[PDB]
Amino acid sequence: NMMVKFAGFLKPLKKTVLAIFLASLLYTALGIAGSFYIKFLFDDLIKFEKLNDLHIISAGFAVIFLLQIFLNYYRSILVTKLGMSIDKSIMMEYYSHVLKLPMNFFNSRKVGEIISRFMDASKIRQAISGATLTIMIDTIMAVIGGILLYIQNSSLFFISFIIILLYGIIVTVFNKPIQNANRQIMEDNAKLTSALVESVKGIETIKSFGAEEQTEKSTRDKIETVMKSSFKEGMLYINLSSLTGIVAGLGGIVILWAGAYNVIKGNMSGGQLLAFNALLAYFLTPVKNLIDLQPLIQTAVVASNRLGEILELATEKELREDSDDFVISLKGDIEFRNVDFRYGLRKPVLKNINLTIPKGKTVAIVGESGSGKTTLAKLLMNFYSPEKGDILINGHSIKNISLELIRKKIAFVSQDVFIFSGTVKENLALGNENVDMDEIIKAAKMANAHDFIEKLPLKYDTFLNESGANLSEGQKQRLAIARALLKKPDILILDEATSNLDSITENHIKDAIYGLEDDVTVIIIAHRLSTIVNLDKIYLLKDGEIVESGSHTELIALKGAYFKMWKQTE
Amino acid sequence: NMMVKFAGFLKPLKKTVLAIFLASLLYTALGIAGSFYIKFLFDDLIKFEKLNDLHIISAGFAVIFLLQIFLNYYRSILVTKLGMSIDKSIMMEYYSHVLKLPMNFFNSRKVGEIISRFMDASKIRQAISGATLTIMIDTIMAVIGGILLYIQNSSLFFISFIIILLYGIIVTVFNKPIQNANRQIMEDNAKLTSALVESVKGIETIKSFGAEEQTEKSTRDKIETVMKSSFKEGMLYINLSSLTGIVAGLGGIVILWAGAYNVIKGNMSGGQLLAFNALLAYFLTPVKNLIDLQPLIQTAVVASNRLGEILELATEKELREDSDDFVISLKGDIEFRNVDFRYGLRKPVLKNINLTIPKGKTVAIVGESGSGKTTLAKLLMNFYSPEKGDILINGHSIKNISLELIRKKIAFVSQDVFIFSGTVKENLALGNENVDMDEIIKAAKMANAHDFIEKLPLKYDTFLNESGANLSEGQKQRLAIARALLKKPDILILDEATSNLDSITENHIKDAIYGLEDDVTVIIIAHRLSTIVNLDKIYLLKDGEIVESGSHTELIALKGAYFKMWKQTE
Ligand SMILES: Nc1ncnc2c1ncn2[C@@H]1O[C@H](COP(=O)(O)OP(=O)(O)O)[C@@H](O)[C@H]1O
Ligand SMILES: Nc1ncnc2c1ncn2[C@@H]1O[C@H](COP(=O)(O)OP(=O)(O)O)[C@@H](O)[C@H]1O
Ligand SMILES: [Mg+2]
Ligand SMILES: [Mg+2]
Repeated sequence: NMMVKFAGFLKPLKKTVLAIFLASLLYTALGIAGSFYIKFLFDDLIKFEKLNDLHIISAGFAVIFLLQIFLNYYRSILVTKLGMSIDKSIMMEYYSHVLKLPMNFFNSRKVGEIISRFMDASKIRQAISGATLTIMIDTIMAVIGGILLYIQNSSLFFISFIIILLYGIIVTVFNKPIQNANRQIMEDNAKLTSALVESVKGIETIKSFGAEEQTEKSTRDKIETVMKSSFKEGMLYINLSSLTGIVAGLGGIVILWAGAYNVIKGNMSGGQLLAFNALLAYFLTPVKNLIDLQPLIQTAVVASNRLGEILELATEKELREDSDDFVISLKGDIEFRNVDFRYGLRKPVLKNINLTIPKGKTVAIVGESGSGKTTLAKLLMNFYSPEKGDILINGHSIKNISLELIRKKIAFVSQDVFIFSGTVKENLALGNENVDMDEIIKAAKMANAHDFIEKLPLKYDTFLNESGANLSEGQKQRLAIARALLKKPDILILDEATSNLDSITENHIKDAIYGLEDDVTVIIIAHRLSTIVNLDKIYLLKDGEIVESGSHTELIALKGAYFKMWKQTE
Repeated sequence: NMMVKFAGFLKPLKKTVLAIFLASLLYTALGIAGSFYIKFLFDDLIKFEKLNDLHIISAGFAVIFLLQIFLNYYRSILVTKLGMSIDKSIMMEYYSHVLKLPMNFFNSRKVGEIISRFMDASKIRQAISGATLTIMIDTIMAVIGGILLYIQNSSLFFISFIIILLYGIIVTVFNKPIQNANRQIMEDNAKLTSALVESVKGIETIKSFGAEEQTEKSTRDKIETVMKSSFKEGMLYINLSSLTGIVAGLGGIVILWAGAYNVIKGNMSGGQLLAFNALLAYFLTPVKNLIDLQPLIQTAVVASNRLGEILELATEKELREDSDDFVISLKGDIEFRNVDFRYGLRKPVLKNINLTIPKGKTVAIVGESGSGKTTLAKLLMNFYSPEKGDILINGHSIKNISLELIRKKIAFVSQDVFIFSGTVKENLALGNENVDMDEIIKAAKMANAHDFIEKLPLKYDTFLNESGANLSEGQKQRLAIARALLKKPDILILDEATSNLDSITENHIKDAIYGLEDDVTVIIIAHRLSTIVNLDKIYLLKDGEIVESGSHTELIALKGAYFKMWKQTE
């Protein structure tokens, strides 16, 4: 899974990989050659009292070490570049995938959890970094060191092998619980982050009710739990570090003891013993360094696994059934047939809805709060799929239509309006892009928005903050209408789009609505019944079920729920 | 400033530090014996071929090393405990302070930057992180190892001194740009995470308009900027590590060269040279290991500075003047006297407000969207201070009253209702640690919310997820009204709280308001304009000016702007 993903990123880049591998051979060879300095020092130069040869040999070994450092520098640069490319690919893929998940995923999870999942990729960046990724390369290169040590002294070789076996045993034994603890601490920190975002969002309410002390007391338990998980995870490192330190240091003492015994037995002389001890830094220290990074590597593995959970979720388009290519325009009659829907496993929201919106007409959806009108709009726009029944457009199931066409021919003006940080030109031309300014200004004029935008500085270029508060509530709601009309939708849905506008702007928008292009279906969802008295048909929702349908004239003519609503409200 | 905070948190733990210092002191003393071990190996045992002495001495030094490991383990446990305590103290202090910050702070800065600073405080956790402090502890005691080096030899000690000087020079020279690069990368990452948060928040609109690629492209650009900064930091680290490797390796080889020259001259025995070389692991290796972890303290320093940037900001209470203690009840005449307010030198939102609310009456403020009604309400609750004029309650300036009293006797029902994750009982009792169950049920019945609470699976215990996604808008408004009523305030402000309610619930609410103690002033900010006919006084707000004021019949008789609105909306 993730292993295949990493391999795929490495397929295009081979020259760097070949150079990285080949440069490591020179580095290890130079280090091995430079190890013998102490042997040459304690067998010939010191014993025979040679001075000039001492200087020459020292200069040569210093030169060798300089070349070794230069090779290490080159390899480090290449490794850093490779790791950066891989990290960029990983982050880009994760974001591109998370932006295409179904809506129920966003409903189920919280913002903080998704944020924490994303930014945990920084842990992966640390592991793939050049300084770390060098260490494993040395571990693969330790085979040459092992062969050389076996060639030097066979008896001493079966003393470092045992050390590596002990290292591996410790590594597995602490590999399991360390992974468990890192997963636990990541989950706990994700829980902490989510409650912090909620605290920031509702800062106004918290301040108004004086609940700062209560909120910080609530955050204690999450901070305390994070500290407990860290401390429990802390001792797993100390135990690992101490057990490794037992093997590493005591292994050196044992090796020195065995070498002294061999020298006393007249086997290899002291110089070869010192050479063996020094050369051991290219067979054990690379392994010892790698084991010391197991805490950091385990963190990256858990972070990647957590990212893997999201990437395994099927996208919105993947779930969709094969799309019929014979449909290009959503022109016709929108029909609901026994549609039932429930937000998860709770009580049903819509119960046996049967609708028939005539082609190129304006219809109305009215009802009390929480009666499923916005849910009907979302179902028509296919954010959620109906549990039972189907939605037909011109006699064709909405399931058998490409998702892009549905989301491009249908415009939504939600109950709220979301404004992205950028110029007003960018916000108006969201998604469409590459559109003539003549079209944008025409849409803004059509929505009675060209005036207030003209007064503010920079015209269609002023900067807007995240959910720009410098724009009034009515101003933002005018942008959404202009944005919807900008795409020339085939079906227009207005969800409380006339709630914060004066009579003049409402009349202007109505006049624009009655004459966009003709034969365009317009669905208006509103609570003020007075504004909706001049439409073709009106549907009344009563707790997820239509009760009476028709125009305004006959709906008041027959006495019922609509008549009571009209009389009470006016 | 920050370093003083660290010192203040170690004052209680006097005994713990002493144990770490004493245990650390014996650690280095036990660890020095390895040098004497190699000296004895290559000076006496090998030369004279003693076997039993070899075995005995090897066992003794193995025991010495075991004691050293045990002391290191105990010290590491203590260090981890201390680090966890300090970390917890710092992080909670920051969270509390950021919760106490003024309101205008949250308007300028997006949530993304704040959360980014919060979770970049994790690098301080990664920096202390137990074992890291042991390296500084060894470094500060590397002096005692160094002192005997001068006794053992002079020239080699001077060469090691030169090595230390080169370390220090390199550390400073690369210290400065490392801080620069770390600050740059943190800023870029904060921008990236803010963009991600903004993208996730408006996922519905992005999907509706098909703006996935544009958001994806912007995120790609932000990621590229982040990783360009990261690449610069990586090259800086590579250069640092390569220079440190040069100096360390040349230092080791020069130690060997000078020691060999001394041995040839007969200054010291070869065993003494080996002891000196192996003892450098307690004078230089602690220093080099500390320098290797420079990209862990500089990152921590930058993170701490970024947190202190927020911590230096004055809290809401600090900016307030000497609060009068003789005011306990916010009952009287609310008067606005030439109040002028602007949202950060942008434009005059309210100009010369001259308003007076009679004591214990119900007064409604009406106007077009963006006129500044919510701004008036927020001004009355000291979220912002007017740049000109003053607000008086019973003849006393509002800025001269205690902040806690102001926000405890004034209830605000915002246009958007915020529901915190948890039980319904928790949300209804926000701000009050506990009052009673009779009061809560009375308020819920008063606000007509008790009926739909009972229908829930767990009455007053149902778990509301995030922002009450399982609750309708009307239900959320009813909960907010009940929560405001439960406070039992002196001034009640309704900011279009009746927009989503139906006829019967609104009638119940308005009957409940009339049932108050006749001393609770009620301010009703409404947009419907038909919910005002039965109110004491009406203020018409236009372009931040009170143009018309009076009773409903009086205002209609005036045939002014209010009359136009009344005849247009009805
Ligand atoms: N994400 C969700 N999770 C659970 N329930 C939901 C969700 N969205 C809507 N509902 C339920 O659907 C019903 C109708 O909601 P909605 O259509 O948004 O408001 P309205 O009916 O006023 O347009 C509400 O009672 C609400 O409880
Ligand atoms: N946080 C803010 N930052 C900048 N400008 C703001 C902010 N909040 C409101 N404004 C501006 O001040 C005015 C206040 O209008 P507002 O009180 O929201 O009207 P209403 O009371 O009808 O909602 C708006 O025109 C808006 O542009
Ligand atoms: Mg709705
Ligand atoms: Mg308002």
